Amino acid sequence: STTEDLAKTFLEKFNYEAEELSYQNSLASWNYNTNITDENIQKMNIAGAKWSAFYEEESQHAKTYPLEEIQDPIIKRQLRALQQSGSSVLSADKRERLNTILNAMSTIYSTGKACNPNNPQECLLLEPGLDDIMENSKDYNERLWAWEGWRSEVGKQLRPLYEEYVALKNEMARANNYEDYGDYWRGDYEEEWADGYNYSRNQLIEDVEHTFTQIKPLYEHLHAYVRAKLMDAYPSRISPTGCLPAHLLGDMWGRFWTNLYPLMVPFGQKPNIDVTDAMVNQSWDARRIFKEAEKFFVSVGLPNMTEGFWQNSMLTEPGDNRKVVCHPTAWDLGKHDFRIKMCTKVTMDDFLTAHHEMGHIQYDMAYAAQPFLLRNGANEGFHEAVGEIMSLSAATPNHLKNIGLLPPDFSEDSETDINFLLKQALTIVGTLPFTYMLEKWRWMVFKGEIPKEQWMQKWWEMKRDIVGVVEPLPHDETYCDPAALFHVANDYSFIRYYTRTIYQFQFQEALCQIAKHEGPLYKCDISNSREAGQKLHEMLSLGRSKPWTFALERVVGAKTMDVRPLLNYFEPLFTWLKEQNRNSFVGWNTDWSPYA
Amino acid sequence: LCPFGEVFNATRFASVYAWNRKRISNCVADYSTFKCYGVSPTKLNDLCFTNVYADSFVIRGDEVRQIAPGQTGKIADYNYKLPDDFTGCVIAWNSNNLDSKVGGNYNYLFRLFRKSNLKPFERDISTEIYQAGSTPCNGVEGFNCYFPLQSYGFQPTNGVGYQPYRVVVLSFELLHAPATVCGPK
Ligand SMILES: *[C@@H]1O[C@H](CO)[C@@H](O[C@@H]2O[C@H](CO)[C@@H](O)[C@H](O)[C@H]2NC(C)=O)[C@H](O)[C@H]1NC(C)=O
Ligand SMILES: *[C@@H]1O[C@H](CO[C@@H]2O[C@@H](C)[C@@H](O)[C@@H](O)[C@@H]2O)[C@@H](O)[C@H](O)[C@H]1NC(C)=O
Ligand SMILES: *[C@@H]1O[C@H](CO)[C@@H](O)[C@H](O)[C@H]1NC(C)=O
Ligand SMILES: *[C@@H]1O[C@H](CO)[C@@H](O)[C@H](O)[C@H]1NC(C)=O
Repeated sequence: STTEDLAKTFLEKFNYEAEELSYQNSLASWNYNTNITDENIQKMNIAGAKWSAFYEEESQHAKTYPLEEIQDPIIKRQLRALQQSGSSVLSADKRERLNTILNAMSTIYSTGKACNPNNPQECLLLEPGLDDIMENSKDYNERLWAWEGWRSEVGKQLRPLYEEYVALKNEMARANNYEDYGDYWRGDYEEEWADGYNYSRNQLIEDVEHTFTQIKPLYEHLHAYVRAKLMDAYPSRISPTGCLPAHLLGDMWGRFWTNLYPLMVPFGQKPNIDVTDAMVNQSWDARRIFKEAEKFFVSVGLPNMTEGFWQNSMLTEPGDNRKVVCHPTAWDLGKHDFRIKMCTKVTMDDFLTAHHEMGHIQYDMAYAAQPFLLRNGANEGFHEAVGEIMSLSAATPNHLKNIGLLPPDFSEDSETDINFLLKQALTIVGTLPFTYMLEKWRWMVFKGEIPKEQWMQKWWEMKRDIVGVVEPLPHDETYCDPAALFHVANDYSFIRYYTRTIYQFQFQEALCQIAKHEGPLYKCDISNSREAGQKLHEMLSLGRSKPWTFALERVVGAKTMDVRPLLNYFEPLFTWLKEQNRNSFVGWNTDWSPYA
Repeated sequence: LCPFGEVFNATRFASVYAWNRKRISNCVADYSTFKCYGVSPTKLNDLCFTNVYADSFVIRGDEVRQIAPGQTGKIADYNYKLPDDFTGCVIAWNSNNLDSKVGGNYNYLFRLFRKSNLKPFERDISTEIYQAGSTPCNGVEGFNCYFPLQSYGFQPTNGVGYQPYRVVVLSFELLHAPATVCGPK
């Protein structure tokens, strides 16, 4: 006569049931993006119809009668996720506008096109016309006309979802049976609970100054380091001593900052290495790379893979009318079905991606013993963020040292390190600064008390403060560019900074500390190490049984977030960068046109 | 001098519910996984074989470890348990390509709930709706009142750990039943 076992079976039967639906949807999705036919263009709405019916009916079952007198917070949270749901209660006549501004973005983007100024009818899509100029040629007007064509015939058809949003939508979310929805779009981490510690999230955002006092005056030195070393980029139009240009920012929506750095060339001749030709010259072969990149992490006390994976992963490109996305995806087919598809082509991108894929397909079975409700690691942000650091570890001659022909003491000669392979410092953090007001835009327009003098005016003051962007023809506060973000209808995360951003902060306070080097990952041992196996392969499995803070702590030693991984690893060029220039003129100098 | 191994090369394996028990006599034989307790399967000739109590079932690949006396598990609790007088072993092999069809096979069952303890080798055929609320359910699905059985869904695409296996269990009661080994004088 207890409610616990009364409600438990309701959870268990559906936890056993959902596997067949998940499996069927997985094969349907794979068949579609592998075999694209008119029979396959519509898989999701019909395959997940039964899943949606199950979810909605069980949500109405669990919602109306709650579980007040339960005494296990882990179980309460575990059933809470499918206990609470919605978005199908409101009246159609008024909810249709909301779902329209949410969804109709994809349709206009699918029917959109950007073309040359002198191409009336016969012309191609947006990307190929403008993405190759910086790396191939030097043509000004094609890049200059980009924002004008955007604002005139490509960005004008984002208005039908625009004019109503910024005018009225701020308040009309009052019937959403929650506090708000911005908390879930960029805030689904604020959760408070019990059992020893109460945990918060605002410490991961408010420490900007605290964690980057060491990186904040970096534009103020780069403004002169451009003339110091990067002169070869573009003369005859760009201000030598004036402001950094903003009518030639580099791209259309401000994603990354990697399209302007690699323009310092002091020498031209070098016996470099390359995946195109130098692959097999020095005692190397392309067939057994999959076996040896296995050996390096399987000889540490792990057994090898069966031929099932070998015959399930065919090594030929699609090529023909049958085509797949050549970008490989770690298929989470489930039920011990792990499969990857790729194309036959040797590149360092291919090697790094393959390394990440085998890391995924190898760590995945650590939690394979858990039932359905725990099918993921500690955090999906890491499973797709560690690809970069594993690629970094791979791109180092430990392979040549391990095969034993070129000795490890054959370090690159002095005049060879300066040319091409020493720019990796700010490539990650060059996109961070302009996202704060975008993250807080809903967080301070939810109130509805805001006046119209401040819509997003803070942009210009932030540029004047840290960056020095002098605005050309305005995509101003009236033109809500954040409201027109491209991935709005693709339901990708924008929850922390962009995606898998702030959870990467405190984990590596002791990674190489345990991997036993006093300093950085350089010379830090990962191969043939007995300690590495017991440092990773046993603890890379958490599940929902324990909060994520325990998994974080068992690695780091502290609950709070710090920035110690931002250590003197980056010193060898910081000692070239941040001692001298604290006197020159940076940014705005009152010698150019501000409004243009 | 007699046919012995009918069950090793079997055609189809029944459900996990209906056990199959045969009595035979005066037969003996010798040898993916194999493991027993009484004696080596190759040198077993040194002991008296008396009683034959044969059975077989179908069990998902990884949970073969749960078939042993005095263990814990839902499958053991609801289907089969073994006593403290253990004398026998469990034999199994993988037959995924022989037992799995591409479309999928969905004709198997198990149990989830019970009301009391069970003595080994016991059956309950009743499949009445399960009541736990104070108001008696008169045949209303849901509200803790449901139907117990549930399918399995095997395919040849399934993983190695969860690929189907064929399970063989032999029990020989050490009673005074006749032997199956002799010679001249
Ligand atoms: C995983 O890697 C290889 C795969 O066979 C194993 O090492 C080889 O094993 C074969 C067969 O036993 C031997 O003939 C080779 O001499 C072995 N090569 C060595 C030891 O360098 C290895 O044992 C496998 N790991 C496990 C746990 O089975
Ligand atoms: C979590 O935060 C609690 C804040 O006060 C509590 O708020 C609600 C939940 C009521 O239960 C109220 O009586 C409580 O005082 C802290 O008290 C609590 O210690 C925090 N959790 C932990 C594990 O310390
Ligand atoms: C795609 O479908 C066609 C016809 O249905 C089939 O012949 C082909 O094998 C399929 N593709 C793959 C990769 O199986
Ligand atoms: C039949 O049983 C024998 C006994 O060892 C075995 O070798 C054989 O593989 C089985 N199957 C067939 C088709 O003979």
